[PDB]
Amino acid sequence: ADWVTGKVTKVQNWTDALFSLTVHAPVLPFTAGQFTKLGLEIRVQRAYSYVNSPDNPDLEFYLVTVPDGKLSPRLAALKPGDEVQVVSEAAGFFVLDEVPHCETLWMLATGTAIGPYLSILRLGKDLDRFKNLVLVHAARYAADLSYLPLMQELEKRYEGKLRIQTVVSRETAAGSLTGRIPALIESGELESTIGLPMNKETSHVMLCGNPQMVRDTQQLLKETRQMTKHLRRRPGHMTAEHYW
Ligand SMILES: Cc1cc2nc3c(=O)[nH]c(=O)nc-3n(C[C@H](O)[C@H](O)[C@H](O)COP(=O)(O)OP(=O)(O)OC[C@H]3O[C@@H](n4cnc5c(N)ncnc54)[C@H](O)[C@@H]3O)c2cc1C
Repeated sequence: ADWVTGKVTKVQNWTDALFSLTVHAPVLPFTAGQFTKLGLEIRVQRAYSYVNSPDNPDLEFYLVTVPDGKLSPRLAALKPGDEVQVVSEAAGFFVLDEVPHCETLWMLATGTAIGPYLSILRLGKDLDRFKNLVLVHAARYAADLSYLPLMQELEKRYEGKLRIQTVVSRETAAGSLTGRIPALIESGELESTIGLPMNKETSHVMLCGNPQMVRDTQQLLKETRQMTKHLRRRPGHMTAEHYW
């Protein structure tokens, strides 16, 4: 991996813990859904999904400060003009190309894991093959839904093809379902609220983020919907990308 020097052009502090960085670095083109590594000499490096469309040079990263973590608190300290090292070649297969044909593509993410979906929907290529697109972002509190405004513009842009839903687990917030993704699927509430069923006949489900959410959802979908982990060598219905 060859590292290049990037400059933070903008810092978006959504909450005390959530922030997005916009970086100009001479990186190579990537496929929406992919990730690169960011690093600081403390060289400590971590993977971060691109949030920007691959066609937009303002690289965007959505992060959360992990208090006891080594790199996140340092990136949280960066100010515009500061340098950060970035791997120029992207990696990752959490991309449309690896997604089978299906009538409804479900994109579920917890916390900062919504980034890859946003890159994909912002670029907006190769989506004609899906009749319905569903984007679900789950967080603890409503204040944590940093990209709700973007999701709303995207929904308008897609003229009904894309349905968006936010889920919050610790409060009641107008506009969101209260709960955890696995529970809402099981109770039929997610599908009822979104207006589309999630089954092996019509759907592919993309899961990204907290590994517990991913594992729980995958186990529930396997047991109750007979859905399976998708592999190149064994096509299925679920694609996952854990952030830890
Ligand atoms: C493919 C991939 C893409 C990722 N993309 C992003 C991204 O865009 N944004 C981002 O915020 N993180 C992302 N991560 C997570 C990331 O690389 C880091 O682990 C991170 O920011 C925390 O690093 P640290 O050095 O602060 O923590 P570490 O000292 O390395 O400690 C990590 C611990 O912090 C917790 N943790 C790790 N990541 C998170 C997270 N996203 N949310 C809540 N808790 C976390 C976990 O419990 C993990 O056990 C990604 C990881 C992978 C594998």
